[PDB]
Amino acid sequence: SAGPDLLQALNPTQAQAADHFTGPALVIAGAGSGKTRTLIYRIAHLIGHYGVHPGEILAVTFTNKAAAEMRERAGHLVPGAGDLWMSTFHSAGVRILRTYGEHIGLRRGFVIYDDDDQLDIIKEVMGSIPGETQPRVIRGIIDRAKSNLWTPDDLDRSREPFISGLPRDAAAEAYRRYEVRKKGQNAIDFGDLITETVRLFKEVPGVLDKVQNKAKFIHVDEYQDTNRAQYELTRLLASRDRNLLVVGDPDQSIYKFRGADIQNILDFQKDYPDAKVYMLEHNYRSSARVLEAANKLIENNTERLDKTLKPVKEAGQPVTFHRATDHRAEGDYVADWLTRLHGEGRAWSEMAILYRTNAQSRVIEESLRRVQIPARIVGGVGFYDRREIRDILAYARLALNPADDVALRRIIGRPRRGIGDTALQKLMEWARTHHTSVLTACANAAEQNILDRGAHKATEFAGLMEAMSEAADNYEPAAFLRFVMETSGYLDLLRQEGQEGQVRLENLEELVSAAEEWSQDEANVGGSIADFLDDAALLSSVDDMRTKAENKGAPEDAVTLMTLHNAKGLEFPVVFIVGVEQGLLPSKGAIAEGPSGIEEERRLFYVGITRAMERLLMTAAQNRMQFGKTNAAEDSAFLEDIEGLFDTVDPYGQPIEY
Amino acid sequence: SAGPDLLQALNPTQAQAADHFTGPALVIAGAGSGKTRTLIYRIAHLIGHYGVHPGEILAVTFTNKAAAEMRERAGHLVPGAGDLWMSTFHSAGVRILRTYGEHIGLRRGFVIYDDDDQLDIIKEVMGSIPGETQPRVIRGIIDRAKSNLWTPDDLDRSREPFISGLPRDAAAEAYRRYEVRKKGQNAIDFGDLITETVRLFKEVPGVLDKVQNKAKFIHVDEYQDTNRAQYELTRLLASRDRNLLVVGDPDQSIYKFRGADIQNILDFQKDYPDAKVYMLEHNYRSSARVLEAANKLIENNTERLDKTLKPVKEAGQPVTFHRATDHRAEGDYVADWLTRLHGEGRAWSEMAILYRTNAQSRVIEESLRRVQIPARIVGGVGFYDRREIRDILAYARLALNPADDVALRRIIGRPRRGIGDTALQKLMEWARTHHTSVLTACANAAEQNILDRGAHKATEFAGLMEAMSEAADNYEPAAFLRFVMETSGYLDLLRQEGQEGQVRLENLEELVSAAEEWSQDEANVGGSIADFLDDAALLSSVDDMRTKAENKGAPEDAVTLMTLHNAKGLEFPVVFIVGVEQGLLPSKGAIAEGPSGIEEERRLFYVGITRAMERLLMTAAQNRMQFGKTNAAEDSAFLEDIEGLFDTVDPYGQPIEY
DNA sequence: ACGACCTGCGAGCACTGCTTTTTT
DNA sequence: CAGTGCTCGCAGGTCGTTTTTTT
Ligand SMILES: Nc1ncnc2c1ncn2[C@@H]1O[C@H](COP(=O)(O)OP(=O)(O)NP(=O)(O)O)[C@@H](O)[C@H]1O
Ligand SMILES: Nc1ncnc2c1ncn2[C@@H]1O[C@H](COP(=O)(O)OP(=O)(O)NP(=O)(O)O)[C@@H](O)[C@H]1O
Ligand SMILES: [Mg+2]
Ligand SMILES: [Mg+2]
Ligand code: NA
Ligand code: NA
Repeated sequence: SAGPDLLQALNPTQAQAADHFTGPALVIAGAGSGKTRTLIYRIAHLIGHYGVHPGEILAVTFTNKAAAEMRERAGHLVPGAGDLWMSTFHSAGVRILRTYGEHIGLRRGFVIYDDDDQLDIIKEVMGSIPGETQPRVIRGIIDRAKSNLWTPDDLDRSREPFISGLPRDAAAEAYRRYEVRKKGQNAIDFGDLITETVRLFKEVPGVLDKVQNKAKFIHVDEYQDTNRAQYELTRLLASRDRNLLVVGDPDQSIYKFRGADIQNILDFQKDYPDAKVYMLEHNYRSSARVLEAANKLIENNTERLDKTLKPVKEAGQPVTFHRATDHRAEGDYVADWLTRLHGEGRAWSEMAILYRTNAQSRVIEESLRRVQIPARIVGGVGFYDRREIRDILAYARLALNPADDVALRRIIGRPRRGIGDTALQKLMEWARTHHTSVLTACANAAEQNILDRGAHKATEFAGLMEAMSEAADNYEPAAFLRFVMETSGYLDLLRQEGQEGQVRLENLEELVSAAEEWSQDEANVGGSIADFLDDAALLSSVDDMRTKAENKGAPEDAVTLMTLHNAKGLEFPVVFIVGVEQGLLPSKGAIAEGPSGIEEERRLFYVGITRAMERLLMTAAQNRMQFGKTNAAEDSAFLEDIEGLFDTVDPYGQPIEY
Repeated sequence: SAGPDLLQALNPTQAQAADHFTGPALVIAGAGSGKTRTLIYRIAHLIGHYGVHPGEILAVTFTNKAAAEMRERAGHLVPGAGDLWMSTFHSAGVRILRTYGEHIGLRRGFVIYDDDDQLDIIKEVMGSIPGETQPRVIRGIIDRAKSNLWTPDDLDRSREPFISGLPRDAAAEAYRRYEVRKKGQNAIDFGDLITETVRLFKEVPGVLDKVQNKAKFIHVDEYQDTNRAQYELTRLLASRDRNLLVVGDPDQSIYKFRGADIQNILDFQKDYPDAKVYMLEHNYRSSARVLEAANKLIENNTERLDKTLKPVKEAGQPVTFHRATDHRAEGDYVADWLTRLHGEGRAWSEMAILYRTNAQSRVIEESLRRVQIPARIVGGVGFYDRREIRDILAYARLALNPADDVALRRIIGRPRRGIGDTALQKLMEWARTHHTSVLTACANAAEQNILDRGAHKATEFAGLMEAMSEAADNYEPAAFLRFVMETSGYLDLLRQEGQEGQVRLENLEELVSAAEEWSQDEANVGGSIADFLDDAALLSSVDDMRTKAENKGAPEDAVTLMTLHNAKGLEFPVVFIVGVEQGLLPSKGAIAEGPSGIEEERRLFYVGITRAMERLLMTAAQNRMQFGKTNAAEDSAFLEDIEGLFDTVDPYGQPIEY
């Protein structure tokens, strides 16, 4: 449509980035400087002005929510936004592998494991190894290796003779045996979503070429929190036409603990020596006051690229800090002030509370509840992570794929029905010699070489299952989930122990209703049940299917509660950062890691601060409760860093020193 | 109504007996001589001629069937038969005790034990005693003692130092402890029906006097097979007005094995020296031929009152014997011959088959079934004795009487439901210290001493029971038995194991239909369900509630199959006596007792023979199978006794001597 | 606080012997 | 046929570890 007018909506530098077009380009700019805004315009300009087809554009965001929100804002500038490919790296790996996984041994209908699934496999494999040792420790090494794009052999030659507390080679062994067992189940994990796609593109160059036709102009936001495997994925993708534009801010890199590699963004002009580089200097988000506090804070980190971050707004309402006697007084001080400011005109949805750890939510929730301030909890106890839901989702996995063993393992027991704690072991070894088909072991229980005591109990389960499978061979997702819930015998259990079980079956109802809202959605026209489970498996804390599911019964236009980490990318007129304490911000872990630990936490704190547009209120306590015990608390060292740049305050409005 | 005409319907001697009136009278006559006929006429004559009120007459028969049949025949002769009191001794014991048992500590709603109930009590009591030994051996000593009218102390002074194989004093102890336990349950047994009534009449002379107004003219049939307890009951009853007429034949005394005392009848005039004695000399039942065989047979017994038994009919068809190679050939020979005679004109219901033991019925049944000759089995597997029935009747006992422990014990685990085997025990001692009520223990399980690990299971049973008790507090027996069968969970068990279970639930349906037919009867107008259980408890082999229930689906006008014992009193134009073998008739038991054993068996055989009116066919085998093995068979010694008086015969018509 | 471990109870399934003398 | 013995399934209890952050 000739595009949106750049120089109308952007400053000249933003506008020249948005006008970039072909070849590698790197956009590097401090917080609140309009990196994401420039991205949105760039996408509309490629289409409007350079006549790029939407179905040739890929934009990779940190969360699907962030991608939905970009897409929409792009539709306001230019037609055809519906056709843009926009998602996380992991969501793209699903889409690529679902389409092309058969070129590298992934049979169609492969299953995507969750963390509980990974432990079934681990416990199963670790027995014979020189590895006491907790299955989850092993799981942590494997995830991290995959983020690093390491094979087991690679891990054998890794730097440290000890990983967590394990011998390097025992760890590699574990990983290696987990790998065989996981492939024997036609299954893959979260990190495989990235590593397998990379393997696909290297092994099958004609496949890379086909995908490059849809990913001809590549955009990647949050490039600072990219890992080696995502790095390598992006390289392969761009390798042909080299239309790669990345955007990020090294001061806001807060995922090293999980694999993020800040050198991806700092080496970009080395890896693409023909890149254009655009640097935004002006923050548009924040009051000049919160900004000065931000800049003086981040100047304490060392080895950082010094970049200009200059204010455009005036120095607004001053920044404040409050130390409460108690975390409970913190509670009340937050809860009280929400009102005052509401009373003065700011809507609930323009205010947020940020905390270092999810444990700190509980007290805050109750403090707003008491005063009935509506609350919206992001990233709390995940709804697709509850036992009830995964149990039903397991029944669903097993129905589509009768050869899925870890699914069986999880629900053969619940409800109880002649579960062979002894018997299952026997069906398990029986299956391996015959071949790993465990569900078939149950059907062949009465007829073949048998397990004596409860042969029939197996058969009945085999028949219960085929009825589900026949009900999945066609017959609708939301109602198929009713089929499973009813006939499995799951509901009548929860009703007969319906005390906390009513709480549990109340959630099972939501599942059907989610499966329903999803079915009746725009993008899911003719969507399979497999498709539903795919989406449910890939949700971020900030995604709709999660926030709605978990805040059901809450109004929108509520106060938002989340971690400092989930705040990445967002912005609010009013921000409360709570628990600014040595031991929390920075965490004890980061303290124990030395300067490089502290520097990560400082970035985290810097993110928190630069979330606020009009007012920032930080608080701390002198005492706080851990799991059952109360200990004295100290201010964060980070407050020392920004002394002189905020006012200390008592429960009421006014001045205190410190 | 002026009565029936005696001299029209009876010979002069019979008529003068039928005309007796006041004071003791003894009628003593051989088989087929019209003792029972005279009794029937005498009853009508007391009413018609002497103006005795029916409600003043008592006639004690050996079975309720025999009493129904007398009553009816009396109704043809005189109005007011409906009001006569006619029954067995044991049935009269129930009526007397139900009315007056509270005068001797029997609280209303006392329960009548069956043989399974007795064993519950036995096993419970014999633990501590110098008694290995089977609970049923003890049970047999107790029953015998009661028939003798012995107390435990009496048994301590009894003749033999060994009873069965027990020391005399351990047996008396057993009996003595059984007694306490049985009374602690407000319960009584079958023999108590006679001994407690006797105790009632001795302890409470005003009660005897009230009953004597209904039993003013007493009649007793089969007086030869009365035991001492019955002997003493009759004496008490007659002690005031002394209008006692007894009828019997010592040649047909066949119950010594159970207590019968032949001296009751032989001493009647020592006991009533002012008695009149009537003796019938003429048999009216039998062909002169079967009669000569009977007489020559009985003449072998010694020390018997030698009385005239002269024929009135002509020497009809000759009596025959057949030896068959097999019991199977016996089967076929009986089966084949039933038809011949059927073909010649005899109806099925004019023919019967008599065997020493109930085991012999199986082969016979099948032989008639093969040739589809309709069969009616008397005294086979008792219908009110099957497990399913006593289970439901136990539920019913418990509903009426929540304090019945034996009932509880039997069904607390039918169906299963936290049948605390260990819990029961813990439930049992709980109740002992607090007090007998075991059902309360189950209700008090959540509360109090806390029978744990399944507390609720007990409570739910206590609740299931109150619902039955509430449903027995009012409502209909036939539909209350539905209530029990449904809600107990009994039916859905038998349906879920409905294989031989369908055979078992088919029977449960008959129960409701019996319960119903009984309700809709003439005498049970406004009948309690307690009343129903009373009647079911007191059936003889020959009684309607039993034969109908056990031959359901069979036509009437069928061939009758029963033991020689159950033939007492009856008559048939055609009689087959099978298995006339040494070891059977006489039994090994009788053989081992010496001449007094042989003499009892000879009486038994004499009864069999004098059942036949027109034709008697006896058979024996050379081989026979017991339970597994097959052994050689030998003719009965009794055939030697009657040689010259029957024809030996081939499977066809005529002679094969031997 | 959370599951991953233990003690003990219920019950189903099999192994094993006189069932058969007669029954109010 | 029943009375008895062996082994298996499942609950109601106990204990130590929880989280640092999460695509
Ligand atoms: N040229 C501009 N004119 C007006 N508002 C702007 C301009 N550039 C950025 N903004 C606003 O500044 C705020 C932050 O922009 P955003 O594009 O979210 O910055 P970012 O660099 O992408 N923020 P962060 O991801 O947290 O480092 C938004 O509310 C934008 O609307
Ligand atoms: N005076 C009679 N006239 C005709 N038939 C008679 C006469 N007396 C007896 N009977 C018949 O003979 C058969 C036997 O009579 P019953 O009154 O049954 O004898 P009982 O002495 O009571 N028999 P039992 O009990 O087996 O020793 C019946 O069929 C009677 O009808
Ligand atoms: Mg941004
Ligand atoms: Mg008679
Ligand atoms: Na595209
Ligand atoms: Na009477």
